[PDB]
Amino acid sequence: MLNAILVPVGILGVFGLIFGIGLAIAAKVFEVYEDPRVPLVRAALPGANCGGCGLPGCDALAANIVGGSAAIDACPVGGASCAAAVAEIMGMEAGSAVKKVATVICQGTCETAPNRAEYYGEMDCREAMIASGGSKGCRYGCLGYGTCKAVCPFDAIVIGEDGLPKVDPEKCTSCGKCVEACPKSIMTLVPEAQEVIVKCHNFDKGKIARLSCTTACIACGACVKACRFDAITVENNCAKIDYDKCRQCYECVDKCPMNCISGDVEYGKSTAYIIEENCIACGLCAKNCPVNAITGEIKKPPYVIDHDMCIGCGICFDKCRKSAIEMRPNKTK
Amino acid sequence: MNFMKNLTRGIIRENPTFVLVLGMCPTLAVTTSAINGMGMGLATMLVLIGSNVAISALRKVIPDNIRIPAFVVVIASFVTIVGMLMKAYVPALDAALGIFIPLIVVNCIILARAEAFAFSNGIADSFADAVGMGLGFTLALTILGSIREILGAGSIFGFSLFGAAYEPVLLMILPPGAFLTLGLLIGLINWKTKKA
Amino acid sequence: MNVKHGTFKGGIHPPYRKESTAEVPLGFGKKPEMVIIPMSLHIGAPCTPIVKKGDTVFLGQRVGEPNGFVSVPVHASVSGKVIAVEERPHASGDRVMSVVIESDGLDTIDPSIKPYGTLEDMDADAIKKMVLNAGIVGLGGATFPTHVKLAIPPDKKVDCVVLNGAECEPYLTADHHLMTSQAEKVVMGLKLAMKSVGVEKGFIGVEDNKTDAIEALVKAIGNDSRLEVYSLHTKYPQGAEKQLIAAITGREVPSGALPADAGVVVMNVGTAAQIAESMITGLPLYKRYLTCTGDAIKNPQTIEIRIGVPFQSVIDQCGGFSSEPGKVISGGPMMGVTQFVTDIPVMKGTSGILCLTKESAKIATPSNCIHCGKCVGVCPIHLQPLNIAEYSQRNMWDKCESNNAMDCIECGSCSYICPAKRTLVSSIRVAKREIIAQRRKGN
Amino acid sequence: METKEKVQIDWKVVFKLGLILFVISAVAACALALTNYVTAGTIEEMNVQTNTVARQEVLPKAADFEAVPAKDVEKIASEIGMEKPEELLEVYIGKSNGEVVGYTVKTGPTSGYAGEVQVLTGISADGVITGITIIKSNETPGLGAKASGVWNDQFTGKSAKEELVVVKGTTKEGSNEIQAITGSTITSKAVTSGVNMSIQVYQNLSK
Amino acid sequence: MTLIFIMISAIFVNNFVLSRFLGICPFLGVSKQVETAVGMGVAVTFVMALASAITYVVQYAILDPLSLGYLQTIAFILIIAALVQLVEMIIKKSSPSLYQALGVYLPLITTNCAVLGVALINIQNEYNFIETIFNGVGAALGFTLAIVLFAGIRERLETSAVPKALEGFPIALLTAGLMAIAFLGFSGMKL
Amino acid sequence: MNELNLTVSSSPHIRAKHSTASIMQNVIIALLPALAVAGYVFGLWALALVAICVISSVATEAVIQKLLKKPITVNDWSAVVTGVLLAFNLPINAPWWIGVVGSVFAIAIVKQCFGGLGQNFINPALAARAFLLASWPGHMTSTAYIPLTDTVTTATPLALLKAGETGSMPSTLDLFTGLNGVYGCIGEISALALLIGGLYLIYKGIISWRIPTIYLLTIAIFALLVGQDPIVHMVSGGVMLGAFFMATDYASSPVTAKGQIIYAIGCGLITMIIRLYGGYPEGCSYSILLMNVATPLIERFTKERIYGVTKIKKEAKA
Ligand SMILES: Cc1cc2nc3c(=O)[nH]c(=O)nc-3n(C[C@H](O)[C@H](O)[C@H](O)COP(=O)(O)O)c2cc1C
Ligand SMILES: Cc1cc2nc3c(=O)[nH]c(=O)nc-3n(C[C@H](O)[C@H](O)[C@H](O)CO)c2cc1C
Ligand code: SF4
Ligand code: SF4
Ligand code: SF4
Ligand code: SF4
Ligand code: SF4
Ligand code: SF4
Ligand code: SF4
Ligand code: SF4
Ligand code: SF4
Ligand code: SF4
Ligand code: FES
Ligand code: NA
Ligand code: NA
Ligand code: NA
Repeated sequence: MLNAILVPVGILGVFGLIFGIGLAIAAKVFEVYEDPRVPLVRAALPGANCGGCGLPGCDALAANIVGGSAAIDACPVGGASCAAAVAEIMGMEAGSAVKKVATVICQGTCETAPNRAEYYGEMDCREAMIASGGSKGCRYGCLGYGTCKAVCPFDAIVIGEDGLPKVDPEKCTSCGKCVEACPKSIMTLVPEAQEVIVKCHNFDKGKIARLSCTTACIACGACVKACRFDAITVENNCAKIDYDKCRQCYECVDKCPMNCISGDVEYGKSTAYIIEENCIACGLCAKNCPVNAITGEIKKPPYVIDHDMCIGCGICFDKCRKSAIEMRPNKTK
Repeated sequence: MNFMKNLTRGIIRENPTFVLVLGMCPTLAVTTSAINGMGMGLATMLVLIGSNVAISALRKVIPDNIRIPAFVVVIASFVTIVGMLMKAYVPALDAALGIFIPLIVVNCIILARAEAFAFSNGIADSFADAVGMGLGFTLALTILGSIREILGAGSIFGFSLFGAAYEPVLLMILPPGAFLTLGLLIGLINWKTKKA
Repeated sequence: MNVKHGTFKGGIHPPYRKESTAEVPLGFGKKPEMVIIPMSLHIGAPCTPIVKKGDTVFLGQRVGEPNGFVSVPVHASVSGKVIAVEERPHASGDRVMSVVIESDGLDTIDPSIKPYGTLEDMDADAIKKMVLNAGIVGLGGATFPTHVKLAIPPDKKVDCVVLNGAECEPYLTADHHLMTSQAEKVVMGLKLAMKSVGVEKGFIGVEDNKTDAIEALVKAIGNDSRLEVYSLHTKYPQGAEKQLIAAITGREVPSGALPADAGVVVMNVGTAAQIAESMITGLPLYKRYLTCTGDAIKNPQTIEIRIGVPFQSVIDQCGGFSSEPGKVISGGPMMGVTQFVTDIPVMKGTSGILCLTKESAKIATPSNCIHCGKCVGVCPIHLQPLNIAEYSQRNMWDKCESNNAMDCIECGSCSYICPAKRTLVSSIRVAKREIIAQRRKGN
Repeated sequence: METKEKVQIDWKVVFKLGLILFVISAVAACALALTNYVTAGTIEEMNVQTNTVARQEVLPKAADFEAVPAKDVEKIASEIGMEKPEELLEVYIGKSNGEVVGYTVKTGPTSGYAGEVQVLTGISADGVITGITIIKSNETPGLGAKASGVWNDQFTGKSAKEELVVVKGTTKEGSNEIQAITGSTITSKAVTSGVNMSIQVYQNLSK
Repeated sequence: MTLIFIMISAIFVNNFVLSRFLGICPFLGVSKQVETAVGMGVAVTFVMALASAITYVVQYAILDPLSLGYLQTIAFILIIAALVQLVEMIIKKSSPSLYQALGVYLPLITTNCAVLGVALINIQNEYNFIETIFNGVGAALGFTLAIVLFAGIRERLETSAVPKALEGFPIALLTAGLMAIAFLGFSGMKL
Repeated sequence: MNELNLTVSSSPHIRAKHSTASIMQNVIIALLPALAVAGYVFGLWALALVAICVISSVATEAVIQKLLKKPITVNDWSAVVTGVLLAFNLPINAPWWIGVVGSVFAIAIVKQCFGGLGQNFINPALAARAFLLASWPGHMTSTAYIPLTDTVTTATPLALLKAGETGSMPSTLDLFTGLNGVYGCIGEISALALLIGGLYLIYKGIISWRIPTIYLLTIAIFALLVGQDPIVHMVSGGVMLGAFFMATDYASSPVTAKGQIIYAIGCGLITMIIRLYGGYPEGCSYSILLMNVATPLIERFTKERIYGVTKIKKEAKA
């Protein structure tokens, strides 16, 4: 019984023992690829280990980055948090400026902007652009064949029964794959908190645009006089709104004679809704902020003020030293 | 909480045969009957449980340079013990699965699970993971074997169904009769995953 | 004479319905009463108007000034007064700035037009200056400026000039009439171009279905031993500036290097006739030939018509519509552009007006590919259109570029022979546009 | 010079790398041999039991068996002109109260579809085949594995005077005719060749 | 003459992938392109050719005249794993690093059922040294031919339009079944 | 105030006259005389089988094209061609369900699972035959071909040649015309009628001379190098049907002119390798099926040279 245990143990032990020394020696001479410092990104990655990203090895995020040969968001499994962590190892990311969605600046739907002729070919926007630019009356409007839907990877665009695309705000993640795929340069990126957008891209004069479409821009310039914060400009016979200076006063919406500016009149009208706790009866708002809308006597707490005037810009919400005024949107509907 | 999730990942969510597509040689080789698949699944389950527990017990002393030689020794020892017991007590199953019983050591799902979930977790999670993977393997093998046997022999579990004059489709018990069938099954699952 | 032969590999055989207007005599248009002249009658930089509303203009007076180097001036076709300097519909589908002139009835020539000279007295610099001053562009269809073409860079060498008389598109017979009637002007223009470039070799290539034109050219050449005439086999893509080079000279233009790297200069017979006429008379380019034909035209014919006349005036002068048209095409049936309206004026590169009836303009819907392989057989560049089209249809631009999609000449042939009635050339155009566009936003 | 003089301690970890592996390997052996000590002999017993059954079912009676010393078997293989050697495995003699009973011959014939099959044949005193059986085969389960079924039962009754001929037809004609399986013909010929070799051995021995 | 017949039967009549169901996981995993298929075939050929001789020597020099026949599998897999470790070490360093796109199938060259399968087949068939070498090379060449043909077919399939639900693995399995029929044409040949 | 409403599209504005349906109708017209000979020789049951197959094929396609929400393009006459060519590959003693099963396998699995018409890489009518022969070998081998009224034949001409009994074989003129005791598949016995209709497709431009000529030349050379009769090996078996009608499939053949020469040489070599040293009396089907797999590999080495691209050598990416 002694030999039957001694011989196999000895043979297998010798075989195992020589191979360990052989592999330890083979660690040298052969592969010495340690020269990229590995322990950079091996914990922020959730871990899938699949060959659908490049990166020959899921721990290869140590030589793929320091040369700019790989994209920051090359890992879809890791997502925004993992990409932000990887970038903030070097910096750049972990920033600000909220989130954006995709919008269509056009509102002509197969009945207000009809077709000049009939088009034969493939049902695609670029294929239609081959056939002399399309068969629509307006040379700047939506063709309606849905290239942007075909290029969207997250399934956020659906083509409505009226011909214009609709974007789901919960499935769209702030990319531009549908922006450079539009032949008409119509798809654009807009902040999710914005509700006042000029929806037209027509660069013709008044009479031709009036003949072409029902809700066209005629470059009358009446929307610039109403605005006082210098946020909307008329250039190339078309109006455009700057979103960095727009206070959403809803003043230009009612003045457009052709209904090109989006939004409904439900806004503001809250002149000095002041919380009684943290105001010292300063009375600095009684004098003037460009409209009067406050006039009273000292205004000891609680404030006695009638609310039937003012435009609701929002400057009086941050210029106070204590910020005792509260902004609440309360109107009809 | 953390024990039931590991056990129930298993069959439905991460099926080795239908969702990971691993261990395709025994699946296409032995599933000509409803009995061979169950025995192969049970043997693979025992080997997987033993190897996972043994590897997870020693995840502190094995360096990263001699890892695979250290793993294959344990896997081969368990496979050899199971094969000796099966040859001692169940000769018919050993004869029906002659070449693939020594080949359980290289099954594409034992080493992968050992690398993934055994060298980084505890002892209690690996046991549940092995049980779930073995159950999924056994169920998939049984389903494929029954589907092939009904068409290619006209009987289920040795019990005839279509009479004594039935002429079977003798391609389903051939090497080309496996691939196609499995492919169709996978397609069906994908459809019922993506339209729901 | 030594009339040699030549041909190329690939091509198709369309019906060639030219017999309708070939035996009909040549007609001359009437005096117009209103002309619209666009500011972009070439390729390059558009001109700038130098006239105002209410002004009085002469015949041959310049109304537009070139901007850069690749730009030609624009002249007036009639004598009258200016009524509008606004923008009007164009043949490209969008409105283009133009000048509208109302005719007076008399054709008063500007009091500064005199003959330039003689062939022996002009030499190369004055020839090029005269070509630039008369506003001559390419009448073959591309409308590339001629004075740019005759200015060879110092790092290139050329040794021959080839005239393209192989008019190959169906329904079109203007070059046949021009070669039969005005062969002497063609020979004089060829000699002028040869002297301007500075070579001692010249070739003329005419297809074999114009034997009377070949006889007229042979008689007009005379005893000059430096000029030759080639009789070419009748095929569709024969005249596309590249197969002509292969058939006549035997050389091949490199992969994206222009014919000037092959040592040749290719011109048209109409351009040569215009050069000779402008040298003899001194008048600019204001008139050319057209072929009004089709299925919905009562009396098709070839007519000489000034520049700026609308399409509807030509159609009315050629009888009118026998039935309701379903398609109006500016050019030939194989490379023409379909129109939206009939207010379009004729241009310097308009070679015909083709009107099709409703029954003859119907094409079935595209179907699945059956892998017949005829499109591979008919391609003159030896490409494989099916693979390029299938890769372009699912947005794979790298595979389209790797399959050599940027050297297609867009000749139509591959889309003409398809049993499944597909749109291969349109997909190839889409792929080419995307590949070109991606080089500017990534570099 | 060992790639610019690796610094000493590179060897010190080497003794750490081997030893653990050594230990693991030893433990593996320390298991396996023990299992063998419990298992192997038992397996052998099972094998011989099956062989005993294989010897008893073919010649059904109450009798004893004796084994040829396996040098007479090689002498018989050398004689009679058996063109391929080592295809005859075991020859046994039955005994029932002194008088001779018959013989039981095991042979592995080649030229099958998937290698070598094993055929056992039993013959009585007067020439009559009392049954054949298949011991080992490696053919298709649905095409060539049907020889160990109802196809064997037709082999009983054939006299041990002449050889056998396989015919491809539903009709069985007359004497010494064997009907093959539909879609399986090479296996039938291999089994018939093994039976012919066994019957030649019986004819040579029983005289 | 016998060696040529052995090689021919190994490559055509008894192909490892389509008939014996051995090299299937890398077959589906790596055959998306031709160059990777060729590289994997070359690596597999090297591994099999080097492993066969060592397994033969170990079996017939040590295990047989010691009555230790139950230690075949563990010793064979130890030798194969030690070889594949060196193969992994040499491939990534000097051969291109972009070739590490196999993604798990490179340490599955250790698994690679055809390798241990052909080792056990050579052992069980009672061959010689040169017969084992020829059998290993023939099996490797058959694997390479099958994977190259599959990688060639899959690009023509990427040209076509599978509807929406088959796509990757079902259409690969159906293609493999059709190729298995076409190679079932190669049957019944006595060599 | 009359508008025009013209049509706008891209070039060209004219097309040819031929379409997809005309090609398949011409194929049926070419296949008609073989059907006439089969009906004359084998009787009224030889026609009905064909009809059954055709019906099944069409029905299957329609059902699938209804379930996947696709246009029903059954009027291109492709399933009719598939059904007729499948029915020509059957013996006279086959049950009625064999054709139905074969048609369902050929249409549903081989063709419609890869996309549809022109999107498969393998021959449907030969793959279905190979599946039927392997699944039910008793209904398709050596006895179903002989009619029940003839009791003195017992063997088809290709089975009397592999056994050396070339003295009881039919004459060479009878193997060519197809009369006076020649048995086999119903649509293969006459080589005179498969050549008359095969020369009609060459004249109309549907197929070329390359594959039919090089398939038949290699068989004659191989039979000459080993000391046999070149003519008996060409007028017997399914060689004339496979050379003109089945190896010239559009979706399985190379598109260039240099690949169609290499493809035919392999098709002719693998046939005579299986015929002489194999386990089948005939190996045309598997020789054709094995060259449908290597077709994507021939096509990447036999491309032509693009105009203007002469380069210097094959440096490529080096
Ligand atoms: C498909 C195709 C066909 C053409 N056919 C003619 C033709 O028949 N006659 C012609 O003068 N130019 C033809 N061209 C234009 C020539 O390629 C070339 O641009 C022309 O000879 C230049 O003439 P120019 O120097 O007077 O501008 C064709 C071009 C293409 C792409
Ligand atoms: C010249 C020609 C040959 C054909 N040969 C076959 C054939 O051998 N088998 C078949 O099933 N279909 C055949 N077809 C028709 C078939 O529907 C098609 O060619 C594709 O193979 C379908 O994918 C043929 C069609 C043509 C035009
Ligand atoms: S997606 Fe991210 S986690 Fe998955 S393999 Fe790629 S890099 Fe690794
Ligand atoms: S938004 Fe642009 S891409 Fe989308 S359908 Fe309209 S035109 Fe096409
Ligand atoms: S392509 Fe990107 S940005 Fe556009 S809709 Fe889809 S997810 Fe939003
Ligand atoms: S005028 Fe403005 S709104 Fe109307 S179709 Fe044109 S771009 Fe759209
Ligand atoms: S008011 Fe309306 S129509 Fe006028 S310029 Fe502004 S957006 Fe255009
Ligand atoms: S909403 Fe107010 S701030 Fe914005 S553009 Fe209109 S007027 Fe100006
Ligand atoms: S602190 Fe603000 S709310 Fe109070 S009086 Fe001054 S401006 Fe008005
Ligand atoms: S919203 Fe503007 S205008 Fe109105 S009270 Fe506040 S600061 Fe004054
Ligand atoms: S001609 Fe049309 S149908 Fe034929 S191969 Fe080319 S694209 Fe396909
Ligand atoms: S259009 Fe382009 S691809 Fe088509 S035949 Fe002409 S050159 Fe070839
Ligand atoms: S190769 Fe994966 S289990 Fe065999
Ligand atoms: Na490792
Ligand atoms: Na296995
Ligand atoms: Na896999």
